[PDB]
Amino acid sequence: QVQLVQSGSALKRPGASVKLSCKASGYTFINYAIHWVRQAPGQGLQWMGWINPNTGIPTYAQGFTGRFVFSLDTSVSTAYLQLSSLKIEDTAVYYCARDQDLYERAFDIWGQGTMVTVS
Amino acid sequence: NLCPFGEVFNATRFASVYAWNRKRISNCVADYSVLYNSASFSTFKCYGVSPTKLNDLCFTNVYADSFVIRGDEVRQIAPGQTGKIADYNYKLPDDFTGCVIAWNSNNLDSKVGGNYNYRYRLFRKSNLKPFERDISTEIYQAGSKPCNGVEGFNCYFPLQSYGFQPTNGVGYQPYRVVVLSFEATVCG
Amino acid sequence: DVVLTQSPATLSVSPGERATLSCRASHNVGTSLAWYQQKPGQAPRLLIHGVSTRATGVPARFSDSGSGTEFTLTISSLQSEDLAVYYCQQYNYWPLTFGGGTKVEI
Ligand SMILES: *[C@@H]1O[C@H](CO)[C@@H](O[C@@H]2O[C@H](CO)[C@@H](O[C@@H]3O[C@H](CO)[C@@H](O)[C@H](O)[C@@H]3O)[C@H](O)[C@H]2NC(C)=O)[C@H](O)[C@H]1NC(C)=O
Repeated sequence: QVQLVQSGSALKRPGASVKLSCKASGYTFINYAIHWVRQAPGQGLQWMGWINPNTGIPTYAQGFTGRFVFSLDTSVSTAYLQLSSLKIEDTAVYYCARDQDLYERAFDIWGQGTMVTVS
Repeated sequence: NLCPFGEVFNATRFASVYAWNRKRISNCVADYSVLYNSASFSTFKCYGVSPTKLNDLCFTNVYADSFVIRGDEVRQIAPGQTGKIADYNYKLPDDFTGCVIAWNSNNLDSKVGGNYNYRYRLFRKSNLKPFERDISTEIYQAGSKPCNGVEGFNCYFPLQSYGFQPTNGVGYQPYRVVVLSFEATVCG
Repeated sequence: DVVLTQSPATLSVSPGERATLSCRASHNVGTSLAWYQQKPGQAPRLLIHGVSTRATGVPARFSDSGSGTEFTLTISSLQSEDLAVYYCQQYNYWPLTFGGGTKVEI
């Protein structure tokens, strides 16, 4: 089974940091890109950015610059995300997604979502 | 009424250099300082106009031509140059106003195993006229007895596929080239 | 960015009639627009990549149409397992932009 397995939930304080892993199993990790999508509760999906497995370059959206840092470890086939300096309005579900193709960026295989609740 | 520079520079799939795209930019307000002060482009050499005074002029029609070439071939996107891109794919005239934007896109156009999506014309009977494209796919010379629609020895297919891999050096890495061509409808 | 607007915000159709879900794009995204299905609680699930290609494991009732700045997702016969929030996503231009979603209700 092709899968993207994420970590568990989180309960942090404002100003803290949380480390969310997204482990890829069932496919060759370097061939396909990893995209991070954030969904606030009672709100639509909202794209954060992506990271290249075979180049290592992260790319961020318009709002998710600064506090949010993507990273990955190629050998154990997983991708991470730094939420440095958590604020109150970051309570959201954070998905990791897999790209169908290089030019067909439709997220065919998703993660399970890590509910980062901050208060 | 901003000019749609954001759908020329942001497109996910650029076109190959043999079938290079072309966009009419007209009847809008163009801000060129946001492209100068972007710190993303490896090449923004401008010919016939200075880039710091680009936000004050007014042009009649603006063409934006986008294609992907090799990294060691962005020098051929220049007025009066010679190569296999300027001869057979994309020729710029000598009296060329408007200018050329290139940035590295190894993050976007490189695939492990070979990204054979972009093709460049390798073999064509004559050099290209300026701002002319040749999307036809027909077999080359037949100096001997004709090809008859079949490839092989001494009959060559004109289009050669680029191979882009992330392990290539800077020069085999894919570069995304945008060629603005100027002349009033497009002001600053 | 390419603002993708979905009308209506919610639609109610009886269990068995055609439901059409419109997604209007700010710019011409070509035919590069994916349709997702987020059932409540689960991850979003890809349905149609571009207007021809359907996903793996998707029912055959889901059909896409339209190109340019007007895209409709048409469910032929609504079941009880197709009650979710459907997001359209363009991928013609960076950054990739999602829609607002359309809560389909019986
Ligand atoms: C193509 O990509 C560029 C770069 O990502 C996009 O430029 C961005 O455009 C948006 C809206 O046009 C800008 O947002 C604006 O920011 C100002 C200042 O924060 C704010 O006052 C406005 O209300 C608006 O939110 C954004 O700053 C700008 N980013 C950069 C780096 O220039 C462009 O929109 C993309 N085009 C398409 C068609 O996707």
